Amino acid sequence: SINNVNLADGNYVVNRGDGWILSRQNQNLGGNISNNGCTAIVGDLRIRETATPYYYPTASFNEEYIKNNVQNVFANFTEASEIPIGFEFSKTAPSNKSLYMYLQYTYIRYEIIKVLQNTVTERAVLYVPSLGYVKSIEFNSEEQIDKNFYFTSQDKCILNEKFIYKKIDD
Amino acid sequence: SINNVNLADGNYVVNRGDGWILSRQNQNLGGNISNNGCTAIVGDLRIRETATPYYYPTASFNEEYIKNNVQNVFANFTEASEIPIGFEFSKTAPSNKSLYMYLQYTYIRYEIIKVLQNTVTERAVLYVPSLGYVKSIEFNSEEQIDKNFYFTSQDKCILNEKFIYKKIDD
Amino acid sequence: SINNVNLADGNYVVNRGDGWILSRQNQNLGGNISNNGCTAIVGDLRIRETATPYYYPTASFNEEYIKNNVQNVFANFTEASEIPIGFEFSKTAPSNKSLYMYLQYTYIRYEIIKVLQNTVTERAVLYVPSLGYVKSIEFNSEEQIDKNFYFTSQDKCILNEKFIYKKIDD
Amino acid sequence: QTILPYPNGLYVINKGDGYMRTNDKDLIGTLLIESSTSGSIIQPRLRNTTRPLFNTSNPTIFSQEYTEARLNDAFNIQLFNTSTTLFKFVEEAPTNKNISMKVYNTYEKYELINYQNGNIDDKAEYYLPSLGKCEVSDAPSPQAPVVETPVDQDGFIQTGPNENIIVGVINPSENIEEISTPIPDDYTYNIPTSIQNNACYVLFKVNTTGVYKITTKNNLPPLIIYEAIGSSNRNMNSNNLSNDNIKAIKYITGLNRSDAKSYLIVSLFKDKNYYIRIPQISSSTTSQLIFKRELGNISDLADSTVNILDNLNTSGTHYYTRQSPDVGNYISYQLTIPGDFNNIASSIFSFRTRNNQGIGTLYRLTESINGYNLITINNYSDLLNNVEPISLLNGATYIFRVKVTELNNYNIIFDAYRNS
Amino acid sequence: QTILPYPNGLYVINKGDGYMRTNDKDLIGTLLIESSTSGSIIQPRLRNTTRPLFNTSNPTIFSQEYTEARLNDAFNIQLFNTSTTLFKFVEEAPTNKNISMKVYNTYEKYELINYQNGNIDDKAEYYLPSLGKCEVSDAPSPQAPVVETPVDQDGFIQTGPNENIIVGVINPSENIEEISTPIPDDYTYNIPTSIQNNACYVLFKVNTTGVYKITTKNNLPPLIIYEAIGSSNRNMNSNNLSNDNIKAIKYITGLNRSDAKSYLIVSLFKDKNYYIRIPQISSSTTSQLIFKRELGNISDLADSTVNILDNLNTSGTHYYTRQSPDVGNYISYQLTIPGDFNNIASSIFSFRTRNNQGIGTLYRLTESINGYNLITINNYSDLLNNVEPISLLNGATYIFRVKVTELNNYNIIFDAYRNS
Amino acid sequence: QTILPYPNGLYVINKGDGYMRTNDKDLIGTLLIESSTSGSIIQPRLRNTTRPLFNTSNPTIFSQEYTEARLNDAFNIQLFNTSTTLFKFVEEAPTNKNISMKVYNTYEKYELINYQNGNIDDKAEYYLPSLGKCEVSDAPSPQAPVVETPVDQDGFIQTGPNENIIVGVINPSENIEEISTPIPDDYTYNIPTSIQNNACYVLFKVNTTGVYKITTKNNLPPLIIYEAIGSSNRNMNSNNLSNDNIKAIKYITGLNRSDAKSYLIVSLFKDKNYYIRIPQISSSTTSQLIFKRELGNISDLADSTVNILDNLNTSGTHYYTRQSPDVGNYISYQLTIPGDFNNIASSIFSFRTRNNQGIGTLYRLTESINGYNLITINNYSDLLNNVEPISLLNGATYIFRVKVTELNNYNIIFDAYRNS
Ligand SMILES: CC(=O)N[C@@H]1[C@@H](O)[C@H](O[C@@H]2O[C@H](CO)[C@H](O)[C@H](O[C@]3(C(=O)O)C[C@H](O)[C@@H](NC(C)=O)[C@H]([C@H](O)[C@H](O)CO)O3)[C@H]2O)[C@@H](CO)O[C@H]1O
Ligand SMILES: CC(=O)N[C@@H]1[C@@H](O)[C@H](O[C@@H]2O[C@H](CO)[C@H](O)[C@H](O[C@]3(C(=O)O)C[C@H](O)[C@@H](NC(C)=O)[C@H]([C@H](O)[C@H](O)CO)O3)[C@H]2O)[C@@H](CO)O[C@H]1O
Ligand SMILES: CC(=O)N[C@@H]1[C@@H](O)[C@H](O[C@@H]2O[C@H](CO)[C@H](O)[C@H](O[C@]3(C(=O)O)C[C@H](O)[C@@H](NC(C)=O)[C@H]([C@H](O)[C@H](O)CO)O3)[C@H]2O)[C@@H](CO)O[C@H]1O
Repeated sequence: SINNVNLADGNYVVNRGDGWILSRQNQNLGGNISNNGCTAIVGDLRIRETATPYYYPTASFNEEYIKNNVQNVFANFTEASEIPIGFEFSKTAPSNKSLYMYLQYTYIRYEIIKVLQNTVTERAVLYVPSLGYVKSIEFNSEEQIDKNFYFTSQDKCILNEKFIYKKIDD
Repeated sequence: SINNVNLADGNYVVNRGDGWILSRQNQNLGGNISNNGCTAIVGDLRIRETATPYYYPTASFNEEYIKNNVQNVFANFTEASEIPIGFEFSKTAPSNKSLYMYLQYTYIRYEIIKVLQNTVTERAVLYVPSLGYVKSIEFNSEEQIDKNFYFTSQDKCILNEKFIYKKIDD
Repeated sequence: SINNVNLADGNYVVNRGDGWILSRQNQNLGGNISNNGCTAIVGDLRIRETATPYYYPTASFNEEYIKNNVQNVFANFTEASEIPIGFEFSKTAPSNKSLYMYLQYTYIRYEIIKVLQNTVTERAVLYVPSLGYVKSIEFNSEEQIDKNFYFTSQDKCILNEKFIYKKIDD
Repeated sequence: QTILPYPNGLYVINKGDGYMRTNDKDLIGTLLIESSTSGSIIQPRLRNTTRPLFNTSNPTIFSQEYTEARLNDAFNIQLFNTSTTLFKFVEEAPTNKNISMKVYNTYEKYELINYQNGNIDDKAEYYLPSLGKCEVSDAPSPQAPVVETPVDQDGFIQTGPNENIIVGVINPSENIEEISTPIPDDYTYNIPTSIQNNACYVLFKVNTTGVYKITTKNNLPPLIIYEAIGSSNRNMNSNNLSNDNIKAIKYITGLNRSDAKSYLIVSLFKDKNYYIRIPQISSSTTSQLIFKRELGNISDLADSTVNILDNLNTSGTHYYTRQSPDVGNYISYQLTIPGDFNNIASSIFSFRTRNNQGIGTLYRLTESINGYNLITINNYSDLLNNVEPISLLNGATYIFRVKVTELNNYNIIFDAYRNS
Repeated sequence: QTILPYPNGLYVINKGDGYMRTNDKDLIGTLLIESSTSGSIIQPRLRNTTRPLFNTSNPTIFSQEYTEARLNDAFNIQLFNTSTTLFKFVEEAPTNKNISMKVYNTYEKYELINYQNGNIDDKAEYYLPSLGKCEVSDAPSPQAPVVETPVDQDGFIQTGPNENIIVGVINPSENIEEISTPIPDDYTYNIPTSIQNNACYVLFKVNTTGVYKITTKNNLPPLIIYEAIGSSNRNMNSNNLSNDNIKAIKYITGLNRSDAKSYLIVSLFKDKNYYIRIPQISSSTTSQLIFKRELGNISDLADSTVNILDNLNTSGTHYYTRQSPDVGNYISYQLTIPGDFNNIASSIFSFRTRNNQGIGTLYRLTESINGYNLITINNYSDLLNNVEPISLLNGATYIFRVKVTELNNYNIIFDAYRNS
Repeated sequence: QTILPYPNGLYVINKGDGYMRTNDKDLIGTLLIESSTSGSIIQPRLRNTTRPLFNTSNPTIFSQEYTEARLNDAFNIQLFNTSTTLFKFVEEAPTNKNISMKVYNTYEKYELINYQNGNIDDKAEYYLPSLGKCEVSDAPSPQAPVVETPVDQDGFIQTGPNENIIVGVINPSENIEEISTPIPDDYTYNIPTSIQNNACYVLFKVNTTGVYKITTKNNLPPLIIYEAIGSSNRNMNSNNLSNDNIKAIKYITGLNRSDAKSYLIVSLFKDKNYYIRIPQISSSTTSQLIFKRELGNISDLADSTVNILDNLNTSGTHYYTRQSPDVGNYISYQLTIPGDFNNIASSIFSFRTRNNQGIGTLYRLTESINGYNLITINNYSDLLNNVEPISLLNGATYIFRVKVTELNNYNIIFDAYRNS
């Protein structure tokens, strides 16, 4: 399953990759509607004030342990957070149809795992605010939409998941 | 004429429509010049500080009466005014010619009318700052220009005029 | 040479033209890298705070003498400096190649010359911050680059040099 | 106005995007874009303020702050009246004509309801500020004749694509209990005395993925089970249940009806967290919660409330009113035929339903030292009109599974008609 | 240096956009845009400050603040030294060459003048900060030989399209009187004693659209009438004149010359507001303003000053110097032939003009209980060279209408040459 | 790890742009751009703060502030930890696929080194914040199998184009002397007593462009000359040297070796400023700096250190180790043949080099009342393997010029082999 790793016994810090979207937060930022060849644009600014990290600590790994161990091997998100970064998406609505696009934040998934016998015994999780992602759909008041378009029930990555590790010491 | 309405006797609040430009204010914001295939862009921000309403009260209808009655049926421009909104226009100058475009604010015309015998007896007028409109013209130091291009002597609507009413009570 | 002018004896203020880049400051602002058809954009804001003038006074012509005499005939850069102005450049990287562009400030070269016998005896120089200029180059980790692309050893003008004068009085 | 196949409690319904008020009350502006020109309207967030719209049927309890709290439990919305999210529209007019560009502010409509026994007793509507709507069309003629038109009725119209996403939230007035250790194959939980004062939820996770039978030692009161949405694949501890205070719950199966003697059979995955809602036990005798992993095709009932049928030793109709599962879902009934057991002794039965239509499956429940086992006796492609009788061995136990195919009413009526 | 066919007073002239100073004093910067690259220069208004340029011939009266006040009366300009209006230029260079992009700040030139008897006695120039100018061209060669060039003369050059829009403003030093009630078919206004100290304006509106005769009871002093620009279709009250304090005025017709005995015939629309400027009446005898709606083809004189000719009972030339109307506009003359009336008795006349050219129309004024009536006696396609005589019935009254076709001089000279 | 053909001192090396840390430590973010959609990542400088990276081998002396000061002397960089320069990337995805857009922060790597006798004794690396890097590619599959991959080693990788620009700076611990007046054809400078305590630089300019011989009156110590980069065509005064405090210096020619008895022959332009570095003269006897403009083909040695060879009156090898010029540059040797002068009397010689390869030119130095004059005796296209002997007139003086064609070692060894 998801706990079978081919690593010696110990504690590791893993970069699960950029591109993670969180469960059911799909439409928290709102959606945009346009039509007849109009171009629609949505963007943001992950200013430290807004974009805040999501911690999921365990007994062996508390918030601090997770942070320091992540910012030590990978991008120091605490420093980076002081410098505003923007991103936008644009799409042109079809000639005689309506377009709907909604935006949501993406994240980098970091994990702190306790390995024992090539199996994960404990797992802490951190989601560091990254940028954003938009989903579009053409429509009319007549179309029924697959509700999975609007809702994500389990955290997932819109890119390819990763597993870049480094055994923790001390 | 302009005072013949097919409405029962009473006081009404009317939405004359968006797209109104005011008399002789044509070039108050200035104009832009470009040439040889260059793209020219002009825009603004109707920040409450600038974009201010134009009231034309009568005896039966004072400023307050006009405002409250308008913001009650139609868009509450007093609240909206706290949130900055921008708009821009762009146009590409011709290959070997000069382009001139000037900008001016557009408005929504609201009216408070006193009807009696299918005729307007009294009429109050409100112009709520909307967005903007630009006029272009190609030229050279040799061309004479129709002066109506630069000057509007009577308030008018660049879109189709409207007449959306609601009888006032009390 | 560069000191032979066809002017009567006296002191003149000369506009050597816009478009001057300074010696070895080529990459002070940094460079930008992109690839595979991506569009790259770099810009700035010569806000008074940053963009500061470069004075090269002589005995006969001190800083003040240079400024007042320049702002008297040509653009008053001291006033203009209070109003922020921006500029940008964009370029699309080639389909399967890398693009590198770096930005540097441009200037207007002003001179205060002492003429005697159709020859410059003394010369003061002022560089007023103008806008900016970008240089691009396509590349790969294999290409060797002409180092003159990265370094300018002697002040020069990227446009055509000028010589617009006016004899100073008093 | 349709049926809501859910248990009593609180639900937050995302009713869609693109909502705006009538009479252009949300019109930002209109641009007249002349031919060979481009126009643009922008919400640059030079100010992060936004103005949410709120409407409630009970200001005391369902206050705006309360509703916002629910919305947070359901979708985890952080910002309600601020935004740093920009939206802009750009349109170029053709060379032949003029274009009209209208832009409106919009809202996502979130509905908060207190759902009780197929009824909504409380309700609030929260309009979350959205990212606008832009309408472009051929510019109207400045000469177009003006038509006196009366203002529309005050209200909202939906502009975005059809959407109706239901999310249940933990009832904030009912406490949460927690079984710290991942439950093994067998487990008994003693229901705290607090249960005498109000219902509670019991948060837990199973150590081993599989099917489970869950119930109170007397099959009363009925239990309801939920999944903690998004709980899977986050923090984990083999020897301990990591909490995420996830208040968003997905109804699996269960009922509220008082006399629904029953037990649950559901498929549970170890990487997820679940909630069992135990109703208020108004008694001084300690109740229990028994968990048991089941091996075998008892899993055929996977995610279903097995209702034990009583008062069978009579003739004729035997109705059982229960909250109907949603189309596609199950609801089961267990029958121990009146009389003693000797193969030959039988009784004639005719299974039927009355409100909702569905597909039936009759199983013969059997025992083994390897757990249970179901033997398919027959299948029914029409329960609402079934007349086919079946003879069942007296003293034997059968389980009838119903898959709802048509949700006409809140309750599904099961009729175990006895012919002899 | 051309003729200004307007009455004495203040005028604000929009002389066009694109004005900038010489020697690149308004150059923002130049971008060298290499091939296959795009360049852009922006005025983002990160600071709203702008720097207007001012120039006056009389700092005491025509101060900058005063001039700004006039500009406000004329075009209603609100902001003089601030702007939130952005302007940006974008240019892509071709694949084959390099482009040079120059951007300059610009100004709209507003001219304020005190116009007195065909002469400008005071003048100020206000340069309103505009939205720039951008020049793109093939990038010059870095090797292009440098040419010693002397700086140009200090000053302004016009870069925008040709424009010259004249707008008159109420003289701020002359008070405004107001006839509150819409004037009916007949109305007499008593000129307040303040008229002894300086000219005044009388603001009013007619209850019924039509042609009107307006004058002082002795056809002296001459009157001038204006239209309040933009006054139509705003606030209105059938029983009252709604004011808009509109100080922008459009000259209809009227004269300043002291001895121009006359009355006005103009077309007035009820939805508009008008201003009649009454000159300073240096006398202790109360003057009056008589209004009378006219029915009939007297409207042929629509918008015209009807000058009553005196000292006709002589022979030869009879010159009358008056301020010339603009090309396309009218100016009339009324003649009551010397002698008593008996059809047969006549006198020979030759109508002619001297400074400006025009088209003449001779009318025979007649009376009826249904108002007046004009009978066309003859038309003239050349007044500056007319020699054709005409015999007019003595004791009868004729009106000669002149339509200016050529404005060569400030004054138009009318000659009612008497042959007998 | 290659040879650095430069004299002792400080150098700032721009090692290129596009530097970033491993393990995505500089990753700003990734956008998944769906087909027919455009994505963009922006550094808008809403905050001007930037974070430079620093690394030194000697924190005491080569502190960050010190290194920054050097970088300022070399490239005149003003802002080290702030920027108002924006960078943005835009990419549209095709209609057929999805694009992945990754953006990273980057740095320009500036290397500060204390170079002593072909060795780096101190070193610091300053990573100046740059304008980013953007990688676009086909979006990876969300299903792509995850591969356990160990983190890379902590460090930097170069992403930009190859670059290595060396710039020398005035050693800040060695004082600067200045010859105020443009030196005429002949000039002698008395070296201040400060020279006893440490080396100094003498800033000057020549009044007339041409070739010059520069040296100490005993051809000891050796001198080094530099050009003040960017000093040409700025402020100027015919009667005075205008200073620009330019600390960026371009090595022309010269050596550090203690016993390199010599003088310099270089081409100097009046519009430029130069620096002569005089080593520390540990003596109480005042030294001098003699300047002399040379007319004639002595200019053939243009920009070269002429090393005077000693101890020639022996047989066999005569090695002379000197710091090697860079490929393409010169280094000369002067020979006065042992013995008295009478045309016929000669000695056989074989010129050769040992570490680096080059092209040799043998000149016969002659005197005239019109200056010097060189007569080419022979040329050598291979010095590292030359065996061809040459007979030189005893008591005569010859100059051998070497043009380096191959830089294999820090030092170039010259061998004036005597055959007889
Ligand atoms: C004011 C008040 O307390 N309300 C009562 C109300 O409870 C009562 O309703 C009946 O309540 C009994 C439980 O005591 C049953 O629930 C009855 O419903 C049925 C059903 O539809 O399921 C009737 C059915 O006939 C029964 N089936 C059999 C085989 O007997 C089932 C069955 O007992 C249960 O489902 C348990 O398995 O119950 C329900 O009508 C009404 C009486 O109508 O009176 C109110 O005052
Ligand atoms: C210092 C001073 O006061 N100025 C006088 C100046 O007024 C005067 O000019 C003459 O003034 C009389 C009015 O009193 C007329 O306006 C004269 O002009 C004419 C005209 O051109 O219109 C002359 C013409 O011959 C007259 N026509 C006839 C038929 O008589 C008309 C006519 O009277 C009026 O138009 C009224 O209908 O007036 C004008 O020259 C001069 C004398 O030249 O002296 C100054 O000192
Ligand atoms: C601890 C200490 O003081 N160091 C000495 C070290 O100086 C010395 O090295 C020798 O030093 C002499 C100078 O006194 C020369 O520089 C020697 O180098 C050569 C050279 O390679 O150029 C040797 C060569 O044979 C010489 N050529 C001739 C024709 O004699 C030249 C020549 O004298 C100079 O170039 C001047 O023109 O010098 C160098 O080896 C060593 C002894 O090996 O001892 C250390 O302790």
